[PDB]
Amino acid sequence: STMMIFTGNANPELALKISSHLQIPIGKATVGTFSDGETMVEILENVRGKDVFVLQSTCAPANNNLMELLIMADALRRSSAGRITAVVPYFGYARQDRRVRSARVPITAKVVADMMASVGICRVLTVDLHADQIQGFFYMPVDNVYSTPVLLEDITKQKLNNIMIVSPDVGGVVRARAVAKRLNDAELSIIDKRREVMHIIGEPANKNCIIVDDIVDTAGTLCTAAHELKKNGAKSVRAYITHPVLSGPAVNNIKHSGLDEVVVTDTIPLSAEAQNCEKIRVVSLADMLAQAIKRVNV
Amino acid sequence: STMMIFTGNANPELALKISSHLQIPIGKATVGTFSDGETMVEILENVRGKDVFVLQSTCAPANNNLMELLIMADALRRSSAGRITAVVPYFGYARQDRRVRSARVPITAKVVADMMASVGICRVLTVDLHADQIQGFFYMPVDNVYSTPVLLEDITKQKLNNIMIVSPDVGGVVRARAVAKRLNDAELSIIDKRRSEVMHIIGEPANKNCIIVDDIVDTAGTLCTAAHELKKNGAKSVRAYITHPVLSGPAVNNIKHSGLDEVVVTDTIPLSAEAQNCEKIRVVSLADMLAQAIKRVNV
Ligand SMILES: Nc1ncnc2c1ncn2[C@@H]1O[C@H](COP(=O)(O)OP(=O)(O)O)[C@@H](O)[C@H]1O
Ligand SMILES: Nc1ncnc2c1ncn2[C@@H]1O[C@H](COP(=O)(O)OP(=O)(O)O)[C@@H](O)[C@H]1O
Ligand SMILES: Nc1ncnc2c1ncn2[C@@H]1O[C@H](COP(=O)(O)O)[C@@H](O)[C@H]1O
Ligand SMILES: Nc1ncnc2c1ncn2[C@@H]1O[C@H](COP(=O)(O)O)[C@@H](O)[C@H]1O
Ligand SMILES: O=P(O)(O)OC[C@H]1O[C@H](O)[C@H](O)[C@@H]1O
Ligand SMILES: O=P(O)(O)OC[C@H]1O[C@H](O)[C@H](O)[C@@H]1O
Repeated sequence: STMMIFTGNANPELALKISSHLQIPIGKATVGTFSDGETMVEILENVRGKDVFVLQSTCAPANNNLMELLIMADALRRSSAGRITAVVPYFGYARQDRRVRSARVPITAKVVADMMASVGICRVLTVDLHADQIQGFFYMPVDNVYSTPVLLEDITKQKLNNIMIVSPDVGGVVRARAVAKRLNDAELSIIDKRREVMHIIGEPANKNCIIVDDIVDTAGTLCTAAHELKKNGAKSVRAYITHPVLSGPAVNNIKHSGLDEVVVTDTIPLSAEAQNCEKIRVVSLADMLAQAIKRVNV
Repeated sequence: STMMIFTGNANPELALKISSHLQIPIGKATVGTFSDGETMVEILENVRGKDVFVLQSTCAPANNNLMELLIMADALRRSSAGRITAVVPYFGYARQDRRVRSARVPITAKVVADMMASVGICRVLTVDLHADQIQGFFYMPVDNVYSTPVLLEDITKQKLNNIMIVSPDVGGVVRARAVAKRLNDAELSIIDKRRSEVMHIIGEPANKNCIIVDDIVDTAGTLCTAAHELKKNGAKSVRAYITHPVLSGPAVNNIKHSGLDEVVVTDTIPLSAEAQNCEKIRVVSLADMLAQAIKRVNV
């Protein structure tokens, strides 16, 4: 009623699905570039006093997708939108969230958080934030929704027994345990790479192994984890990973790996090449995100 | 002694020329991308207490070049640089500097100014800012240096008579007059288009060697339509001096097929290979001017 939704160019397919679940159309807006490539925005709706949600992951191309979101917010703010919420299902730059050992590097996730505050965004809604502590980078509320229910429901459809959940690094154990907890408290193993050489903490022999992670980027560790699980007698290996970044050699890595299937969500659209990769399959968070948007709408 | 310079990927050739004039090396820093395209920066020098200058036009790719500048500044700031100056010879997004008739548009130039303040930049140095009033978008000092001395020196080398300076639109008259006044107080004409778009000239260019002056050549529509109108109205020759060679889309081919004798541009923005192959386009360098401006603010 007060709710309006706009989208940039980052993931128009997900925006269309969210709109279908909300039963409200996508608001009209020019979001593109000038001839020279500068980001170009004009809002083509009256937004005064409206509860406005901008649907825009900051996936590749990250800086262009971020600038679209930021200057959409700037345009909406000076046009007197009542509230501006950034729905950023995949939050780019989240891995740059500290200076490891005080290295002379930026904290780009904090730069981005401050950018969003600077243009008058009032809330962030995001999925499986790489570090939930990124909530504290913001004064504004940050709703970090977990993809676990949708990934769990798809795992259930596979009708597997002897399930073992595998964390592919020591940083992903919390997310991996959250899946294992809901599968009759399934077994959990952790991949521990040293020096060069990977070690499995746990016993994968004759197990249907399911690697769980938040991001698949180059898929290098995902595929080396799958090879080592199979070399140690896994009955099968699949992966459930929220955000399909899939940069560089990722699709070829997956194609030539021992993974049965890699299931990802639609926080990031797949390239044409990834859409043609028979091992990759998408499950949707559009319903979950629509429900989250309805919960905050006022 | 206290000065350090770094550069991103926007215009390394200009950065290296400035470095050569200052006789100080470019500081070591990784400026690139992670595999997924996210901007990646690591400063590879001790910068503590140093007077640091980051050389980075925000020309195309504008958002990537801007992000490099911003997170270079963020890295330098957390590394305790003494001062951080953004040397941005071409300031991208300067044309989005108001909401025309309160349209529902961003003021992106102000978004960008606030971005620079937010990462701890202490000063901006820029060339021929599209609107000098953008200085007031900032709390920090903004030094807007004019390219005029370099363009005047080059015009003088041509040894032309019957010179007429031409503003190719009504917003360029202040810049064009500043050149005309300093060029032996030359005559001035103005191109005035009306969507009837029909061209009209204010002034008399017949039999004159006309020199179009402007800040940006982007698609070259303004430039080429002005050059055609001047030739149609009897100009003896037409050339152009335009600071920033954005040169998007069909710009180079438009210039190639125009009647322009020459288009002189600066090196605030690197030329594409196609522009480099266009005999009509010639570059004059602002490396010395920018080096001197950097020396002037160095503490
Ligand atoms: N887009 C990116 N792609 C790959 N690595 C990144 C990216 N952004 C930051 N990083 C790097 O990832 C590292 C931190 O990642 P994170 O998952 O938070 O912890 P860990 O290093 O334990 O995996 C840092 O070295 C950081 O520079
Ligand atoms: N990168 C760009 N390329 C082309 N036009 C732009 C760009 N950025 C902003 N603009 C548009 O140019 C117009 C303002 O330009 P300016 O030269 O200041 O005044 P004028 O409208 O008289 O040309 C605005 O409509 C703005 O939307
Ligand atoms: N003593 C420590 N306590 C907690 N985290 C650490 C420690 N040492 C390194 N790390 C983190 O571990 C990662 C790198 O591991 P390493 O190979 O041990 O340097 C980086 O994310 C560091 O921030
Ligand atoms: N899917 C998930 N991703 C990341 N963290 C989670 C997830 N599920 C639970 N947690 C965290 O795990 C901890 C234990 O909470 P719980 O397991 O829900 O009792 C809390 O800090 C949660 O935030
Ligand atoms: O091996 P890649 O797919 O390139 O990187 C993916 C990892 O990058 C981040 O740490 C995520 O948490 C994943 O574990
Ligand atoms: O005609 P284009 O080359 O695309 O645009 C360049 C013009 O755009 C701006 O007004 C500048 O001041 C120039 O006059």
